[PDB]
Amino acid sequence: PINIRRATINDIICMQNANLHNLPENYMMKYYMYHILSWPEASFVATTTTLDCEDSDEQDENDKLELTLDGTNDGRTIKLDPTYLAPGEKLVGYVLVKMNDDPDQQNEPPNGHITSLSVMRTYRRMGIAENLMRQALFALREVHQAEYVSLHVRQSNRAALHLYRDTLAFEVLSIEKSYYQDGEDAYAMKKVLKLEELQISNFTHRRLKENEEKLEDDLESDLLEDIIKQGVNDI
Amino acid sequence: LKKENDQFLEALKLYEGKQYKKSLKLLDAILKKDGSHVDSLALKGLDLYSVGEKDDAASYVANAIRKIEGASASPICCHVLGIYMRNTKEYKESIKWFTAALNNGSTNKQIYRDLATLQSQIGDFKNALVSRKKYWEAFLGYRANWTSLAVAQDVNGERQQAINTLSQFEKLAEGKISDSEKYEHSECLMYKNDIMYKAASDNQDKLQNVLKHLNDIEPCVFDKFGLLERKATIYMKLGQLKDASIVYRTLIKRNPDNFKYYKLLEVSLGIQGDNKLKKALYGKLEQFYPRCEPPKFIPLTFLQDKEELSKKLREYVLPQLERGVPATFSNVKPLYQRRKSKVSPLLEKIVLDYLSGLDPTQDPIPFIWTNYYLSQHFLFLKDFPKAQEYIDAALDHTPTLVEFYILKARILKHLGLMDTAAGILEEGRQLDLQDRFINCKTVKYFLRANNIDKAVEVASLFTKNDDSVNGIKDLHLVEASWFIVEQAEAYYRLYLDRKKKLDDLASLKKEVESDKSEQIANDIKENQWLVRKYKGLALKRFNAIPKFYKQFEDDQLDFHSYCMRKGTPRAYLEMLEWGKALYTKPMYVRAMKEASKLYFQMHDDRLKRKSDSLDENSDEIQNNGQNSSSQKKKAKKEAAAMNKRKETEAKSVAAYPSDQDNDVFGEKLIETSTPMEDFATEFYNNYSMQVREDERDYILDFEFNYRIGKLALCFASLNKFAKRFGTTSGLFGSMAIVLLHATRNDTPFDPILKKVVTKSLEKEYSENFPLNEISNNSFDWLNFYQEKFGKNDINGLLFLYRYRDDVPIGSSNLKEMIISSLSPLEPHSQNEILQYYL
Repeated sequence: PINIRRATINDIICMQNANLHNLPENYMMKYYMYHILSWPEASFVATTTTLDCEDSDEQDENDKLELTLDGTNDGRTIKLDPTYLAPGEKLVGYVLVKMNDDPDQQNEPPNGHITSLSVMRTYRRMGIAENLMRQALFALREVHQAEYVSLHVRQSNRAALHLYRDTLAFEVLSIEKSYYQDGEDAYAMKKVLKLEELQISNFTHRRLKENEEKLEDDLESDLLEDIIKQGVNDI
Repeated sequence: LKKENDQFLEALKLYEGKQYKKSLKLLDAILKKDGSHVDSLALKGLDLYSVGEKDDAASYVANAIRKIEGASASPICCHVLGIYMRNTKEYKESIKWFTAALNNGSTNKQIYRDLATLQSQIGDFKNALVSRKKYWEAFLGYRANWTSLAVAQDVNGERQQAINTLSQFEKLAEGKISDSEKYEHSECLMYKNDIMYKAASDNQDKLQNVLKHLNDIEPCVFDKFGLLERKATIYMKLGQLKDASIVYRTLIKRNPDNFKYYKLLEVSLGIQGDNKLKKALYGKLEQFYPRCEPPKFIPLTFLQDKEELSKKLREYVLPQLERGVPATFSNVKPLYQRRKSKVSPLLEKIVLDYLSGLDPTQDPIPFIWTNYYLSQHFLFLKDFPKAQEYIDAALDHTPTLVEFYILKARILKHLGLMDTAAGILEEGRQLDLQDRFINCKTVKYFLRANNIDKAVEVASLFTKNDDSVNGIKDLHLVEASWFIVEQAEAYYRLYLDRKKKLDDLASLKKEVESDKSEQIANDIKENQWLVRKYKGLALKRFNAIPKFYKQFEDDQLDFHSYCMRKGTPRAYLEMLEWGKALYTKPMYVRAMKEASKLYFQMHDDRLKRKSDSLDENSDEIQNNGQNSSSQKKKAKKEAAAMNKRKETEAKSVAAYPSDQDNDVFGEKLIETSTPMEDFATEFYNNYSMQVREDERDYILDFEFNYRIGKLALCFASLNKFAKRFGTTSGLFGSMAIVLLHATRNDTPFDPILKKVVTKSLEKEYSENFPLNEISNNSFDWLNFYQEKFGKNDINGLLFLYRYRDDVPIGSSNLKEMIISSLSPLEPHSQNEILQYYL
């Protein structure tokens, strides 16, 4: 599955491996270490999660299961795979975000700068990069008080274009000629960020018909009513 | 001593700025008049090391060190020597020189901060605390000093002292904080909370005070995720369940896509015993987040009814098959690792019933996604013909998907067809040349297909090509690992195939008229030379991943000061944990195991070919001599051609610069003096000093301690393995048999160690293995092993076959048993074991 969390350092090496399977412009270890130790409340990761699911039991029980060698015997180690992070957890993508710190002789306010967003191509088209970008923007707006955001995009990559300009709905600022190593033109996009528009609770539904019922989370609700065992609404 | 000191003081400003040639000229002019100047030599060494030279710089530094008797000179020389040692990966000498400089009389307190970094790399915190205290008492106008003091007092043990220091600092600087210094302050607050966590323990009053402080600082702390996490932890450590549930619901509202928050809420609510409560909770939460995945995946783990489970699986797979996601099988990947004969039949039936109502023209996308899911499910169930049929139907329906080619290559690899898989995957990759993941997969599958040249040619495309014909240098500069690991395995396989090739060639031994194998030998000799050169290059490339990790650990120099200047103590602790856990990676363990295997094989075959056979004069002749046919000119031309070919080959496989490493051919690594000593002082001490408890490879430790004369470590590792992973494993019995055969008086070792190991075995395991059958040559250990642990274990049989020369328990019977026991596995593994492991 997909599990969003904060980009930890104990896996940045593996994160670099994801770069080796994503953007050609790689970076050294110093770059990732600086960007992970300077502003850790911005860069996020998306991994997998494997938990229990009827251990042993009796209904069609079988002690010769896989479970990455964790059921019966077969020792208990980690599988030889650089993409794994834990016995039952592997990273599928991440997003690295930095803040403006270089001097520009113009008194620049604290703004958001999307450094990179790399997700495995085999694990896409199901809400990963969009959620990562939304969480990063929300965290920046809530902690660092980012006035706006500015990033870069390519041209032949239609997926990134549909994700930024169409899905996330970002505004194009300028066009940079020959910015990468291959000499390909890029589009620098900029959008003013706000606080009452980047809430996650306001984006719980993907599409709607015309006038539905958008239910959110108010105060208490799960600890109300009564016991679901012999009540009126008990199945 | 009068004018030389003045010239040194006037030239020091050149090193202080951005000048090197002007300082080197002055140093040369000074040395031309007096060569016994320690300061000039110490400065020239660092100047030559900072421009590119290494040999001359090291020579000048060694000369300056030799020209020093006592510890009474100028502090500038000691400071330069400390800088040089810090730049040459020397921490102890740098600390010693800085301490000797500070003990003489230096009015620069910043030098102390340098020590506060240097010891921070070696873990020496006893003196680091005093250094931090001195550097804090020296300058009282920077928050970095307070942060460093707090970190030093927290890591050591002065928790109350750190709390009091932080409170005093916040009281003295209450209101004098700028805007940009707010966030950092918040971070510091969080760090103080962490300190309060160390003061939490299980006391009620302490937890209440921590909760009150957190609620008071909440309007000031900018970080909300960690704040709410700590609040929920405090609520769980107390007894308030409603407040903890509210905090977890707020966390879910902030980020619903998180399995950890859902599991923590399930633990807090205390409804893990009843299934209906959790079912109703997840059914109510699904209406709040219809676009998420955990709220639809977690409920598939505690369902008992068959109809309800089938309905939930159908409602979970219908949107994924309708929208079409390239991870549907992934969405059921962990479940298949825990369920099988109970869940997979229902899923297969649902998928078949859904496919029976589709159409190849009306709904082509759901059709191809259903075909892909069926192929994945059958590949997971050890099926191959039906999976190939489905993937062929999918390619005939829509041949414009890379995932289909990837699955076909994976199936062909599992069926032992590596070359065909590589060909299909290259053909599919040629369809769109813009993705790097498919390129890496193609390179890996070509490396697994005994095709290295084509793999390198394919990889040399997206890499930066400047001072090299290919992109090997670029792959080494982007800090790679998997590529080197996959290429070294191919080199090892190609080197091992030559053993069987030479065995098959020598089995004939010129039987009757067999002039074909005698008249044709130059090509075979050239092939053997190339294989040996590539095997040496593989060992050379192996000496990179540990070097890369050492470089990563050493690059943390400026971080010790940056984490204190910027104000990230939590990031500093995370970096410390990362540096401590660097030596706990699976790729590192795999590379270390491969290097150990290579070193042991080199030791074995070197000791075998050292004193064996006879007539060295008739064997050390080699070629380069055709009697009366101009042997000198022929040998000269052959050597010239060999050098001309080797130069081009080294330029093609160029990875390391010429001025940084001269051992390009790798002839010095394969013929070292003490391989075990080097492996222990370079690859074993770090893993021995930085390792946990449950995560420890005992097989590698046993193999390393076997051929050194220390059996107590072997016995301790065996006992720990038997206590942790039980005693019902074939590896335990194999190691016990190996140890019992090693403790025999026939093997030349230490009788005292053998006797104490025998006593320990008789005291511990007295009713497990017969310890009185070492004198009977008719007792078969293979029969006893297959009666107790059985022959179904593969690792034990592989270990026994690897260690069969010292343990005489047969050979042909063991090979036949291994062949008979390998049948209930995968064909590719069986083929690999029969080709290389057997």
